[PDB]
Amino acid sequence: VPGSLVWELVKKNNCFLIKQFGNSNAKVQFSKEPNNLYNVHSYKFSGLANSKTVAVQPSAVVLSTTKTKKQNTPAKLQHKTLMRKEFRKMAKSVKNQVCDNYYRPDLTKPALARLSAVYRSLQVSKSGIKKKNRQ
Amino acid sequence: GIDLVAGGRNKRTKRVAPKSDDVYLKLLVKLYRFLVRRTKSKFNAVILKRLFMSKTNRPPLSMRRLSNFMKGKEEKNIAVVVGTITDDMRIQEVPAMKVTALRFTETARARIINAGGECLTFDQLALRAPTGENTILLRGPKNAREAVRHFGKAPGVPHSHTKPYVRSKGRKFEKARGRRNSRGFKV
Amino acid sequence: PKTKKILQLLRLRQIFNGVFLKVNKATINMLRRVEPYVAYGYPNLKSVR
Amino acid sequence: HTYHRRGLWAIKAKHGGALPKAEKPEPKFYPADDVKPRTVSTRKPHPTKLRSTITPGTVLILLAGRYMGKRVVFLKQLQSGLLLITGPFKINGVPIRRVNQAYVIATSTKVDISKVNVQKFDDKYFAREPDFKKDDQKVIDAELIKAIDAVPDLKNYLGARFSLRDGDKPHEMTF
Amino acid sequence: VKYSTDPANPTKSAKAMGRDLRVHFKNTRETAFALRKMSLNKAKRYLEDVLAHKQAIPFRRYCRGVGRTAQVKNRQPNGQGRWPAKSAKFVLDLLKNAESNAEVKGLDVDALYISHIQVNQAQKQRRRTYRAHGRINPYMSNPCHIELILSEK
Amino acid sequence: AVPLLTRKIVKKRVKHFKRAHSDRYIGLKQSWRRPKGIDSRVRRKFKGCTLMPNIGYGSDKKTRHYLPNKFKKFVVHNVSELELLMMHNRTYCAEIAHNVSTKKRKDIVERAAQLDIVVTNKLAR
RNA sequence: AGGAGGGCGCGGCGGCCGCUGCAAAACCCGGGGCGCGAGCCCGGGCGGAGCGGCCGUCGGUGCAGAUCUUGGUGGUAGUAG
RNA sequence: AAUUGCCGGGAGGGAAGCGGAUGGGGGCCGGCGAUGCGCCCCGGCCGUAUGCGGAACGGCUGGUCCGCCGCUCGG
Ligand SMILES: [K+]
Ligand SMILES: [K+]
Ligand SMILES: [K+]
Ligand SMILES: [Mg+2]
Ligand SMILES: [Mg+2]
Ligand SMILES: [Mg+2]
Ligand SMILES: [Mg+2]
Ligand SMILES: [Mg+2]
Ligand SMILES: [Mg+2]
Ligand SMILES: [Mg+2]
Ligand SMILES: [Mg+2]
Ligand SMILES: [Mg+2]
Ligand SMILES: [Mg+2]
Ligand SMILES: [Mg+2]
Ligand SMILES: [Mg+2]
Ligand SMILES: [Mg+2]
Ligand SMILES: [Mg+2]
Ligand SMILES: [Mg+2]
Ligand SMILES: [Mg+2]
Ligand SMILES: [Mg+2]
Ligand SMILES: [Mg+2]
Ligand SMILES: [Mg+2]
Repeated sequence: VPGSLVWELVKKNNCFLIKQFGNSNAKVQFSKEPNNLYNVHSYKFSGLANSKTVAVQPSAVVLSTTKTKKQNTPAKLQHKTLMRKEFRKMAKSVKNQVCDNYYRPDLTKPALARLSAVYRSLQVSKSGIKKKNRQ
Repeated sequence: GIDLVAGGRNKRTKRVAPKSDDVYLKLLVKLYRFLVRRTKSKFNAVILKRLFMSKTNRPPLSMRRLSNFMKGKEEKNIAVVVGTITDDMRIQEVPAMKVTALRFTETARARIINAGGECLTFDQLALRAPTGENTILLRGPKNAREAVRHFGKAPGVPHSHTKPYVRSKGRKFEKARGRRNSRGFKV
Repeated sequence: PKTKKILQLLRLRQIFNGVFLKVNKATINMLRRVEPYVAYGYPNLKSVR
Repeated sequence: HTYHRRGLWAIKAKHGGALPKAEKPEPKFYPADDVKPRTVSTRKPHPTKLRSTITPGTVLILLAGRYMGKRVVFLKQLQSGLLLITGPFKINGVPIRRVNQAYVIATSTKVDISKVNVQKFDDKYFAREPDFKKDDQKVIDAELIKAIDAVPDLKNYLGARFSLRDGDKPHEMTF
Repeated sequence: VKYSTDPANPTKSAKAMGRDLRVHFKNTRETAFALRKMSLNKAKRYLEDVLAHKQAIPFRRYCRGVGRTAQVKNRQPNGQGRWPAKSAKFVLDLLKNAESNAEVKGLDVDALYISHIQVNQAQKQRRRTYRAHGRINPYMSNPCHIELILSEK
Repeated sequence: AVPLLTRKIVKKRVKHFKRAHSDRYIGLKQSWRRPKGIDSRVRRKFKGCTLMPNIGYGSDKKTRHYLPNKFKKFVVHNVSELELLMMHNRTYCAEIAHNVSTKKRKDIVERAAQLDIVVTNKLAR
C-alpha cells in the first residue's frame, strides 16, 4: 500500500489530526504524531502516509528515521540515534542522515528548523528564561 | 450598469470532478490531471473528462461490440473504454485483444485472457500509451436503456412511439379510446 | 428591444463606452435607429492616438 | 522632461565596461519560516530640491516652532536638505539652527554673506548627543552684524517678529 | 439575612425586617420614601402625626386620583398627599424593633437616623369577587417586605 | 515570539449586525435574522434603516482570523496539544480552554514559556 | 414567488481525542476578542456534579406572530367602586 | 425573563426607540508597548586517527551515533 493510497484514507479523519472551528474559513488543523516535523496535516509532512520520515524529538536530542524495508515490522521500523553534542555537530548529523543521503531531501529545512526549536527548548529547560523574545 | 445576462457569468454546468468517493478513482484522476497538463494530448483530455462521468453516462460494453469494433485492428492497438466490459454468450470466436477498462466482469476477464488478450487498468495504459498512441477509444450505447424509451414526445401525440408508464401489460391496460379507431380515436 | 440589440452589435453595452466604426450604408442605417442613445463624429489623429 | 535613458547607450557610464564573469560571494539557528534576509538598500533617493526663492543670505520668516515669526537670515542648505539659518543670536536671539524648507517663507530681501565662513556647520554638528557652540555662534554674528548694519533699518527689521494684523491677506502680500 | 444595602458602619448600626406584611405596598412605598434620611426621633414624631391626621404623606408616584390637602404643601407644592395609617403603624413597629436592637448594641437613641429603608412586593394573596352575568373576578391584596437600617452616622 | 504578520489588519466594519426591531421587543434577540416580510423596509434596503450583512463586507484573506496581537488563535486543553504550536510559534498563539483547571493551567503555562509559545490568557484562574 | 449549493446550531448511536471538587453543566456580566453572517472562543462571578471537540450516521432538530397552548407578569390603578 | 423596590449615574419644550458619523463622560486592557541582536576579559569541550558496540542509505562501495582510549587544538 503506497503512500498516496494511505494519504487518501487518513486525510479526512485521524487519531492524530486535530481540527478546530468547524469547516468554514475558520478551520484550523494540526497533527499530533511524532515524525511530523511541523505538526501539519499534509501529505508532505504526515507521519502516517509516508514511507520515509524523520523525527526530531528531545529525550540530548533523539533523531529517528524509518526503514523502508521494515514497514511490515513496526518493532524494527525506526532507526533511532541519540545525540548529546554541540548544536552544530547535531545539525551536521541531521543534514547527513536526511539531506546528503537523499533520504527525504525536501525535509532538510523542516528538520533543521525543528532541531533548532528543540535544542532551544532544552536550553531554557536547564536554565530558566531570563529574557523574553518580543523584538 | 452594463447590459449583460446574469452578469456575463456562465450558467451551463459540467463536472470538474467525480461525484463518487472511490480512492482508486481519485488516484486515477490525479494521474490523468497531470498527463493533460504536461503532455497536451487530445486523447488524455477525453479520458479525464469521462473519468468524471456518472454511471448512466458510462454504459457497459459487451464482447460482441468489442470483437466487431476491433475486428482487424487488434494488433498494435489497445481498446480503451471508460466503463465496464461485460461478457456475451451469443458469439463463439474471440480474437486476442488488448483491452483497458474501469471494470471487467469475471466472465469477460476469463474470455479475454483465455483468448490470449490482456485486461489492463488505466494506470497500466498510461505506462504503455502515455499520450494514447495506437488506441481505439470506445463507448457503449448511451440510449440503450428502458428509461430512454419513455423519453421524448408524449405517448399520446401523433408520430410518437414513446413508452407509456403502465403498471401492468395486457388487454385492460391502456389499449382503448386513444389507441384504436373503434374506441374514439387513435393518436 | 431593437435599440438594445443594435447597441450590442456596436458593443456599446454601457454608458460612456466608445468604439470605432467604419463608414458604409450598412453601419450608418444601424446608427440612425439608435441616434437618441449615442453621440458620434469624425475623429482626428490626436483623438485616435 | 528629459529622457535620461533616451538611448540604449549605457556605456557613457562604464566605457571600459567589458569585464569578466562575476564571482558570487553555519547559521547556528534556523528560523522555521523562510524569511528573506534584510540587506541594505542600494537606492539613491535623489536629494530634495531647494525652493528657487531661497538663496544664500536671503531673509526667512519662521512659520512655526518656538521661534514663529522670527525674521532670520538664511545661510546654507545642508546635505539632508534642511536649510541652515542663524538669527543672528544678538538681534533676535535665534541661534544657529537647521530648519525645514516648509515652515519658512522666503522674502525678497537679501544679505551678502560671501565673506562669512559656514563650513563646520553641518548635519553632524547637530547630532543628538555647549561652550564651544557659544564660541561658534559668537564668531558667526560679528561676521554678519556689520553686513546687517550696511543696509539701513535692516537691524531693527531682523529684530522684530512678523505677524498678521486686521485685514491682512497672506495670499495677497508680496513676500 | 442580607439586606439590599450594607450598613457601611456595621458596628454603629441596627437593622429591622418584616416579610409578607398585610399592608398595601403602594401606600407603604410612599411612606418609606417620605423618611429616607430622617433622624429617628423626627421620624417617630412624623409618623405619629400621620396617625393623628396632623401631617400628610406626599404621594408622588402611585398618585393618580389622590386628593389635595394643604397639609403636604411643603415639599409637595401640588396638594397630593394622604394619611396611610396602616402603612404608618407598620413602619412604626419596625422603627421600635430597630431601636431596641440599637439599645442592645449600646448605640445612643439620639443621633440615630434612617440610613436605609426599602419596601418590596411580597407574594400576592387571593380572594374572590362576583360580577354581573355570573362572572367571577380576582380580589387581590398586595403585601410587602420592609427593610430598615438605622445608623449613627 | 515576534509575530510574522506584517500586513495591516483592516476591518470593513467594527460593528455588529443587530437583528431589526430587537430594540423594540425584549424577546427578540440580537443575533442576525434576515428579514423576509413582503413589505419589509430592511429587506428592501431603504436608506436610514438597519443594514444587512453581505459578502462584500468580508475581510482580507491574508489577515482574517488574526487576533489584535497579530497572532492566530488555537485552543489547547493540555500540554500535548500545546506542543503542536512549537513549530508555528510565530503565527499561532495558544488559548487554554475555559474549563481547564488551575493545576493544569500551571503546567501549560510553564511548557509554553520553555517553547516560546504565547498564551493569551495565561494570567487567568 | 421559486430552485440549488456551501456553511452555523440542537439531541442521540458507532468510533476517536480530551476536561472536571486545584470546581462540570446551567445561569449572570457598561469584560476581551474572532467570523459578512448563522455562530464561536476566552475572562470574571454564581453553582456544586458532571461535560466537551473531531469523523460517520440517525432524528419528535432552530419561532415573533397562528383572536396559537399552558404558566407567569404589567399599565389601567390605589382607580371604577 | 417579563415586572418591582432601593442606591448610584445620565437625559428630557405635544412620544420614544432606530441607521450613519464624530465628540464629551465612563467602564475596560499591559501579547496595550521594546529593551534584544553582532564584535572583546572572566566561567567551561572537543576534531584527525584509533579499538569496540549496536543499529542505517543506495544497489558491492561509502554513512551516522554512543561510550574509553593515545596524538591534536580550534569551539
Ligand atoms: K382625586
Ligand atoms: K452528531
Ligand atoms: K434612578
Ligand atoms: Mg456593476
Ligand atoms: Mg440575475
Ligand atoms: Mg388524427
Ligand atoms: Mg373619581
Ligand atoms: Mg358584585
Ligand atoms: Mg347567578
Ligand atoms: Mg465584527
Ligand atoms: Mg471560565
Ligand atoms: Mg445587564
Ligand atoms: Mg453539545
Ligand atoms: Mg427523539
Ligand atoms: Mg417539532
Ligand atoms: Mg414563543
Ligand atoms: Mg415568522
Ligand atoms: Mg391574542
Ligand atoms: Mg395563558
Ligand atoms: Mg391587568
Ligand atoms: Mg373612589
Ligand atoms: Mg429582570
